[PDB]
Amino acid sequence: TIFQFPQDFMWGTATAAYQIEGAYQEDGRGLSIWDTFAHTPGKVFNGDNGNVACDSYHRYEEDIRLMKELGIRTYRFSVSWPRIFPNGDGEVNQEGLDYYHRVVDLLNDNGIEPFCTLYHWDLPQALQDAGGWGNRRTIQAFVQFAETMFREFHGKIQHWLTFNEPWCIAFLSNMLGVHAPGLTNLQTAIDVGHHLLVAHGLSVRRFRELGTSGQIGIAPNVSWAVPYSTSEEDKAACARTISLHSDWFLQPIYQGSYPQFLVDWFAEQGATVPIQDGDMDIIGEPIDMIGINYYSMSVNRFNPEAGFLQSEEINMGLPVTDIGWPVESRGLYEVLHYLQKYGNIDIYITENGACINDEVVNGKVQDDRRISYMQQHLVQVHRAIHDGLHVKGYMAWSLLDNFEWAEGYNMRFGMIHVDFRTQVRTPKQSYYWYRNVVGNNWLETRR
Amino acid sequence: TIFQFPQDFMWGTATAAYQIEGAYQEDGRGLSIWDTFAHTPGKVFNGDNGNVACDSYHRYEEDIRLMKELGIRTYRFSVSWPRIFPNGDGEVNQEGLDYYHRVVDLLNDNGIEPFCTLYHWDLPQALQDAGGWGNRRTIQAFVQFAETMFREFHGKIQHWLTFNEPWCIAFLSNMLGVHAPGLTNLQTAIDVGHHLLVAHGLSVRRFRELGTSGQIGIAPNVSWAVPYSTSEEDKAACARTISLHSDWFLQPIYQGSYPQFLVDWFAEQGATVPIQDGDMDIIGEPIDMIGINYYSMSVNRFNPEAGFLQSEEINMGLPVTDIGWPVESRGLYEVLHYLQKYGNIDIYITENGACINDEVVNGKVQDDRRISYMQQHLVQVHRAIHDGLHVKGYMAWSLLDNFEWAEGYNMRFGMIHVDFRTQVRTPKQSYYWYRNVVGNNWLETRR
Amino acid sequence: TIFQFPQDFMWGTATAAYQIEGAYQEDGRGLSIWDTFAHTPGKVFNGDNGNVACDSYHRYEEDIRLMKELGIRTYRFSVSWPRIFPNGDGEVNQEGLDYYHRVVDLLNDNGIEPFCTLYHWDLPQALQDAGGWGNRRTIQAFVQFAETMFREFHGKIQHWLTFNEPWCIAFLSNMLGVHAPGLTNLQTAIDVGHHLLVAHGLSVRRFRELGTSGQIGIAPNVSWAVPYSTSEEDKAACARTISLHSDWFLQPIYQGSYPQFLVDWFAEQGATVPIQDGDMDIIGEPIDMIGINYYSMSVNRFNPEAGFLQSEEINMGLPVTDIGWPVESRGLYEVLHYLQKYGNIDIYITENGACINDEVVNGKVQDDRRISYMQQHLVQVHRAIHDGLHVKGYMAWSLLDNFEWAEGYNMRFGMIHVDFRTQVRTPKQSYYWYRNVVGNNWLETRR
Amino acid sequence: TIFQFPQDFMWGTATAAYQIEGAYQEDGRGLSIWDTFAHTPGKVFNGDNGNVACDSYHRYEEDIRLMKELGIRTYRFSVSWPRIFPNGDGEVNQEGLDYYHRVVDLLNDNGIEPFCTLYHWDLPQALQDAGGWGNRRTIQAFVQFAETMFREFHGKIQHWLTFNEPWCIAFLSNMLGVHAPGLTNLQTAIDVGHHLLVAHGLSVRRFRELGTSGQIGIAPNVSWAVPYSTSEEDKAACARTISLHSDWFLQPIYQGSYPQFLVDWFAEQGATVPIQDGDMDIIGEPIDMIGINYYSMSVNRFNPEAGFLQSEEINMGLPVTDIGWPVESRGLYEVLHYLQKYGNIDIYITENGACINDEVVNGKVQDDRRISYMQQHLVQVHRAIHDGLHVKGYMAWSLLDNFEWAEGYNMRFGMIHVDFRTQVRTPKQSYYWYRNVVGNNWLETRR
Ligand SMILES: O=[N+]([O-])c1ccc(O[C@@H]2O[C@H](CO)[C@@H](O)[C@H](O)[C@H]2F)c([N+](=O)[O-])c1
Ligand SMILES: O=[N+]([O-])c1ccc(O[C@@H]2O[C@H](CO)[C@@H](O)[C@H](O)[C@H]2F)c([N+](=O)[O-])c1
Ligand SMILES: O=[N+]([O-])c1ccc(O[C@@H]2O[C@H](CO)[C@@H](O)[C@H](O)[C@H]2F)c([N+](=O)[O-])c1
Ligand SMILES: O=[N+]([O-])c1ccc(O[C@@H]2O[C@H](CO)[C@@H](O)[C@H](O)[C@H]2F)c([N+](=O)[O-])c1
Ligand SMILES: *[C@H]1O[C@H](CO)[C@@H](O)[C@H](O)[C@H]1F
Ligand SMILES: *[C@H]1O[C@H](CO)[C@@H](O)[C@H](O)[C@H]1F
Ligand SMILES: *[C@H]1O[C@H](CO)[C@@H](O)[C@H](O)[C@H]1F
Ligand SMILES: *[C@H]1O[C@H](CO)[C@@H](O)[C@H](O)[C@H]1F
Repeated sequence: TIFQFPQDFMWGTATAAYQIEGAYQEDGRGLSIWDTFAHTPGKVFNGDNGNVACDSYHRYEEDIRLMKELGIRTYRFSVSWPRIFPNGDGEVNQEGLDYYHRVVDLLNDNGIEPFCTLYHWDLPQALQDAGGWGNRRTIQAFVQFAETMFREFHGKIQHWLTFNEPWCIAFLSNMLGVHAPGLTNLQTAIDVGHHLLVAHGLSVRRFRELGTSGQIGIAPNVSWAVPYSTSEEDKAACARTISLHSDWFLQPIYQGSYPQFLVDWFAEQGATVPIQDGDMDIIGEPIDMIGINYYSMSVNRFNPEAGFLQSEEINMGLPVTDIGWPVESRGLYEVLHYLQKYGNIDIYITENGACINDEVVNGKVQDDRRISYMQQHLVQVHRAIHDGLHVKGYMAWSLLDNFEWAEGYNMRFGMIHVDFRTQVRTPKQSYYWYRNVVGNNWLETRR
Repeated sequence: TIFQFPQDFMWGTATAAYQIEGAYQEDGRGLSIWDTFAHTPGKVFNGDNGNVACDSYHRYEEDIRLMKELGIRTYRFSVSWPRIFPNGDGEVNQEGLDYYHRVVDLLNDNGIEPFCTLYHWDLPQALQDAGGWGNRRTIQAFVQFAETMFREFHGKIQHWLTFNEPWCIAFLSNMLGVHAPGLTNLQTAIDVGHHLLVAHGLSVRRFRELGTSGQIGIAPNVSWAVPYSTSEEDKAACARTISLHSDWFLQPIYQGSYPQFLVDWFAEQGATVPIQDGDMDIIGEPIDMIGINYYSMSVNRFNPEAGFLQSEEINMGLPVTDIGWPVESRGLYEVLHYLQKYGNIDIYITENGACINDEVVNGKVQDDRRISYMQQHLVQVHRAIHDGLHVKGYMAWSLLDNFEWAEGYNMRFGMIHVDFRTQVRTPKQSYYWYRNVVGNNWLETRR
Repeated sequence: TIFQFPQDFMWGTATAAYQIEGAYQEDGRGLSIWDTFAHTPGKVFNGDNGNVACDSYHRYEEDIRLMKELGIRTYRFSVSWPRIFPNGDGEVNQEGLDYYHRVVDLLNDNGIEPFCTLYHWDLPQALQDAGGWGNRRTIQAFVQFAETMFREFHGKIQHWLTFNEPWCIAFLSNMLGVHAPGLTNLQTAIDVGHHLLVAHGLSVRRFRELGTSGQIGIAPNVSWAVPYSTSEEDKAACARTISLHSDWFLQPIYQGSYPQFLVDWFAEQGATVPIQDGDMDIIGEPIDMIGINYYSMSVNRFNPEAGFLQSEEINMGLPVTDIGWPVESRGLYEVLHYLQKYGNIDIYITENGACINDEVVNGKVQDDRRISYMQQHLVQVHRAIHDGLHVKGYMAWSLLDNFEWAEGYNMRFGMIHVDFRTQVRTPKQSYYWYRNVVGNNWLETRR
Repeated sequence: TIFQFPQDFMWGTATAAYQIEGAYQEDGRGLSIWDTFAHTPGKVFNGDNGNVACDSYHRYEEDIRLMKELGIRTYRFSVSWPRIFPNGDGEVNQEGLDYYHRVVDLLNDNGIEPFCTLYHWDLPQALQDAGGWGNRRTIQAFVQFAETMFREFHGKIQHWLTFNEPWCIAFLSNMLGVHAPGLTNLQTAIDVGHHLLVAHGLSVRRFRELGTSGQIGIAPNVSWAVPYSTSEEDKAACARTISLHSDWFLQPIYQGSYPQFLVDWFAEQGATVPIQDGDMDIIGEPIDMIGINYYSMSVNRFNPEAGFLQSEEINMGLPVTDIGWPVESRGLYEVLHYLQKYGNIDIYITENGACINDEVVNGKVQDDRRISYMQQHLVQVHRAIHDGLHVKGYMAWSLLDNFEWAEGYNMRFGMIHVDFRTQVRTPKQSYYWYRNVVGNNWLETRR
């Protein structure tokens, strides 16, 4: 079947600062909560860390030349907060800003639109020492960081994202303790979540006041769960799983309130959102679009012992990627329609890809399973567009294999293989497949 | 996850006469429309035919010993009509009956409940020469065939199925011309479909009048399609695809009428159901259960040029089995719930399996993909049962690799590999996996 | 180096009833706590169970012919209690006794001395329903079981073992809940341990009173731990680890009391040994020898959170077998000397071997790692003998690959490979290596 | 398990001049006893010699860049005596000194602390012609060589070692005749041993008098043997084996006398230490630390025919490296504690590694066995430190595969593979494993 995409559909790739840059102590860069987390025994597989990574701090010219020959139109990357404000102290580090100027100018020189993610989990450790995100003072610090970026890169960046995956920053990091700072306290996670939102709203307001060019939004990772049974409890368990990922952040932004159920659910566990007068009005600041990050879908059932959401995921026996996630692309189509509850808003698939660990053999990386995964999901994207939904673009998660957080370098997601012993780049077969798709602007599934 | 099945869940395997028996001219067996079809150049891949097949006419003792060590509780097989009535002439062939007596006695001797399919596509050619199924006289002939079986095997067979997949017998065979007798005429397909139903109702009535022991039903192959778009036309295209497979045969049986839409749809193409007074009352004869045959699910859209149903199947990019069918087990769960429109009737999964062509290597057949397929579908079965649906059993399509109709022996579906050069049987890894599942009565999915 | 063994050193192999026999419902056999445990979802890997196993209930003639060509002088096997007393009810099952008569007569016919283990974990479920081992009534039942065996096989069996690994029966099964009946209660484990001892003493007394021919003892699995540091706490942690395995059962038998430390240790956790007047005198019944079961050694340190013994095992980085146990043969030499605290008693290495999962390739099983493991341990045995210690024999754990309890059939320990799909036996290379060693009565290590 | 090392633990790598340098006749270098020994038929496997070797005389910049990216903090190398004093004649060769200036400056430029071994077996042949080490005149010559180095590299080298493995220089070379000069005379070996000690003491005294910066010590290869039996004779055999390697050199240095037993032992064979007035006082010169070289451990027994020490090593069947040495890391922990008899002195593991001959395949050297070996020994190092012992650093024996003395290039010990046909360097997998360990400063053992 032939799937033809819109004339101005935006094709791209994505990365994150700490996962590819390296040079963690270079040019005055301060430490982030992830440097600390990764340097702690038992937090990251094999003791891997973001020192060096893909050394993209030095090899960005090569990476850009590679994405250029891919035919891509945009590149999503994030800004290392501690490279700009080593202590989130207000004392700017020009060397840090200069790095992004080099990357951005080279991007614009190659006709590639920068898609800037301001916050991709690397909160300066100095700020964490005072409570990081748990402390409202951090809100003011982010706004200064954001404003600095808006003033410095005005006209050079037309697409901005305040936060990448609030659910991970708040709950995965402060409730489940899997990501930095690795805490396990419901109240703290809720505090972090609320403060991210306020910080987001204020940043958007400054963006507007400053007259910065471009559009600005936020990029939540979206979840999707379907009930194992037709029971009301299973249905409720799925509602919680889905809502905590998107609705808990999007309802405040689009409708001015936290999902009541869940608020009640958390109250039962003794937790309450630290809402202060004016907060909700701030969070309700209008945004131009949102980024959606999708990887998988699940079948859940109510289970009193299954985590703080009492929602158990059933292993349905579907094949999984090398990181253990089942592939079921329909979830992307289902959640895109679900999200229409906020209106037919502009949506970019900022994140989508698969962990496939195939290595270089005979000079190539035969990652057929990655091609298969991307094909299936791009079909759902076309399907959504065909339903009249405003899905504006797609960004393959990761141009390069990189530091996959707590998994270390063991889990590869790139379309370009990186041998971390030499830093040599080897485009995978998925890279050439993707180059053809973006170049033609249409896709074909064949037996 | 652990999936525990009901105490009396019935585990089994299935085959069909023409696909495994062989000895096509032995002991007075007459020719069937499939012998004719297969002996015709261009009808079956490579010119393969049912002569010999798995030679189960002679090797049934071995097959039964193999299903016995599998721990199975029932065996679904079909009766070769032309072995009983070489010409559907009324002149019984005792040698034919004796074969099934040997098979059935051996089954009962091994504590394996026979699950008898009366009609599995092998209509005697003599009857086809007069119009086969298109001629109402064939209705009377089937009833005699059926009655003969009820009288001869009373008490030895407690589970009976009149027809296996009416949609294939009628439409696939008489409209699409893919299966014997290979015709391409809408009206003839509709005539065949209607006559099968009348023949089914009369057989059930005789079953009741004779006081034959056991339960009796019919086994349609069920289809499931989901709309590509949210459009009303795509929705209608899916309704036609789904209904023609099940509803067109089940609504008459359970509710006394053909689905009105479709009737109108066919009328537009100039075709009408040849309904005679009393027909619908006959077809409405009460049945004890139904067999459901499921293999795949599809995503469709309306397309004026896509066949007589104008329903186009979209290639979503999902991986497929070796015969080309996508695996998406949710379809089984969806259609089981769909079927509740007829009430919470007793349902047996009479057919489910996958074409996986792995051969014997190092003494074994590592058919992991078949195990994966079966695991996924058994989960949906447990899921349906958990929803309170009366799914009573499951029969893995084919104990043995066999004659896969128009595909010939090229497409293997067995849990037991058969080398057609020697007739040697080699249990596949799926066989040992299945033996463990049925033996334990529960299933476990693991990463 | 050449290691020459004593003229009358006894070479053998070992198995256990539930792990090899199969025919779990045949000839009136009752259910054991292990049938129940294995038939419970989540208790044994893959849902494996002892139904069938190595089908040694039917294939013992072949197994014996194979051990015969091995040149072995004894065969250690266990008696299925529920085959003799289906309900531990007192109602003897002659068919059960007849099975062991066939095995024993064939052994004696082949010049192979039976080495009978009375209790190898298969307590009749009927007895467990009343408290099994936790109920003193079980003590009386075992004595009847034991007495029945002494009377029935007098003169045919000259070597008897009451219990195999009391530590597993009590603590692993009732405190850690890893083995049947899978309980997690300190007090219950201590009760079981004490009752096994009383049952052991009474059985030995009856053995003496009846004048049964042969020698009788008990076979504990011995542990060995060395301190990570020179600290007194690490030293204490190792003392607990070592003593609970052997001393907690041997001190009562040889010296008339439970190790005081440990008694105090358990008292701190609120547990006390249910000692009744006369118990200790009973347990102190004189025995002829003991069987020692050894597999591995460990380096431990004190850790308040490391189990009920607060003894943490350090992963020193040594290579491990396929079941995960490090190989360090010196432990056998160290514990044999440690055990001299009870005098220079007759000791048989009733258990020693390694989990090596090599399969049949090119008609053979190249299990070099098993040969390496056995060579290393036989050297320590020679070493102990050379020190004047009375180590009388050695029995390779398992003639055959079998049901490895909670690991199922996944973990192979045999010197003879068993394909569970066919029950075909294939002697591994270790088998031929062992045949040469036992035949020559000496061993040689070479570079 | 996680093993975290001290904040200032010193990680490094080690090599030796004659084993890596090459350019044996370049820039006025004189011949050493090893050039002579290697150029003699039958002395070194395949007639291999140190001409060329790793050509590190020319390729040191590359080697240093490679150790730099390893994250190492020190580099142990030795000085070719004949490059400095071609004839040990007193006539300095500035070109020789300039080479080490280039190496040392590059090391300091890269933040790598030089760890200088003055004597690593390459005695100038001119000196051997007069008796080499057997002639006291050689003592004066070494002191001049040493002094020259102290004066020339003052402030550039803060870590010095006078002699590397006195046992090899004396006994292996002059009694067993395995290493240059290849003599077999007990008295001569004892003379060499004593003269090395005097030369060592005088060098240390000059070091002190000159005010040279840094610390100075000696690096003996330590042996460890455990008795096969509990007999007093086996115990004595092990004492001799252990003491001749370390105590015979360390007791004189730390306590002012040769181990009395052994002195008596050698007297029985007619040999006496040529001690002159003042010698012992000289040898007793205080040192700052010692280097310990460890590779293996053994189990020995007394045997009148087993060499001049009548100590036979038993082949216990443990797996060995490719050069034939068993791996048993506990020996390192045992000897470190044994050495405390001299007080809790500063100890550096100057040598530790394994001969693993894996070659380059698919662009890499999968030397997993080397990683396994290093992991096991680093654990014992952490273990010793945890016991309060002052183990200050660890140096992996050999950055590069090199000339392994009498074994030639056949036995590879490097973490970096060197193809001697091209001199191409290929970092082995152990290199990347080590880079991660040193970088993190902690180690983790995993199943
Ligand atoms: O420059 N300033 O003086 C300044 C002060 C507070 C600012 O912001 C304020 O910060 C507080 C924490 O310190 C939060 O509690 C308030 O919600 C936030 F509006 C900002 N800003 O966000 O642009 C700027
Ligand atoms: O034995 N008989 O005389 C006899 C006759 C017609 C019989 O059946 C009749 O057959 C006709 C075709 O010949 C159909 O049109 C009728 O619908 C059917 F009732 C049956 N029967 O089905 O049991 C038996
Ligand atoms: O045959 N009998 O009447 C009989 C009774 C109690 C017997 O044994 C007794 O059993 C009690 C539990 O019922 C335990 O509490 C006693 O410790 C035990 F001596 C025995 N015996 O062990 O030989 C035999
Ligand atoms: O420069 N010198 O005249 C000189 C002389 C003898 C020296 O050293 C002397 O050498 C003798 C052999 O020739 C040895 O027997 C003595 O033990 C040693 F002290 C030294 N020195 O070691 O520094 C220097
Ligand atoms: C989107 O998910 C991927 C996969 O876990 C992460 O690597 C990114 O950081 C996240 F934003
Ligand atoms: C069920 O479907 C299978 C696969 O096409 C066929 O072989 C059977 O005959 C049918 F009843
Ligand atoms: C000795 O240990 C082995 C290995 O776990 C078990 O299979 C035996 O039953 C036990 F007695
Ligand atoms: C330490 O031992 C290694 C291995 O034999 C040698 O290559 C070194 O020269 C020695 F110092």
